[PDB]
Amino acid sequence: MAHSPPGHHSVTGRPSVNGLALAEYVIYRGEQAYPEYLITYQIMRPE
Amino acid sequence: GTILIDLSPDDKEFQSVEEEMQSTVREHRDGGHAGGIFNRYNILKIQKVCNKKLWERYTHRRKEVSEENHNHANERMLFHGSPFVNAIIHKGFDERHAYIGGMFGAGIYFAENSSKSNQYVYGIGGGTGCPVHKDRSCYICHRQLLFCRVTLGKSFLQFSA
Ligand SMILES: COc1ccc(-c2cc(=O)c3ccc(O)cc3o2)cc1
Ligand SMILES: [Zn+2]
Repeated sequence: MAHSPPGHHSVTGRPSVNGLALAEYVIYRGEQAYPEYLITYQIMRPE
Repeated sequence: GTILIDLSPDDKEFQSVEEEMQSTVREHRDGGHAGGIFNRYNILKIQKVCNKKLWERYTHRRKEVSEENHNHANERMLFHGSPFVNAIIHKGFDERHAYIGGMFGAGIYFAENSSKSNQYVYGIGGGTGCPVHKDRSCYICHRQLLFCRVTLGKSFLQFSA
């Protein structure tokens, strides 16, 4: 596990080519997240 | 230490979480290779995860980061798909849940798009699909994602290709 960039707590990876892709984020300490909801699901085949 | 409380489909909390899941599905550039082909989900269950030890760790660190960033945790609710979801809900996030090969460094990755995290539920690139059918686009088997409370603090902005 790497370190946060100096002076930062996380990285924001922001897609700059796909205009419809939302952002993705990295943290470098497990204490920076809490697994609050557990969602059980199926993907659905298009009609 | 962890207990799981089922939410009712009539409960507003369930509805807001489902809405966050359903509305943040997008198409992927792999045409569904990694996570399957779908425009939406059948939500089977939403459970609230309750662990006092793990919550207090989170808020202890959240306060820490707040103070290093003009009193601003920059707290978000984000998705995470992992084959290790069972371990995460009982023992917390740690180094073994890290994406060593990830493109923004060896850390724990989250997404605003539920469909992005769905690509990791059976492993990196979807691994070999569901365990019963070896099908990355399985419509039968039950998947699980985490919708997580995440402290970003001061977040290094990296534009990506
Ligand atoms: C244990 O190995 C793992 C576990 C989870 C993930 C994971 C899980 C995700 O939900 C995820 C979302 C966006 C992204 O860019 C990367 C992501 O990676 C990666 C490797
Ligand atoms: Zn299956």
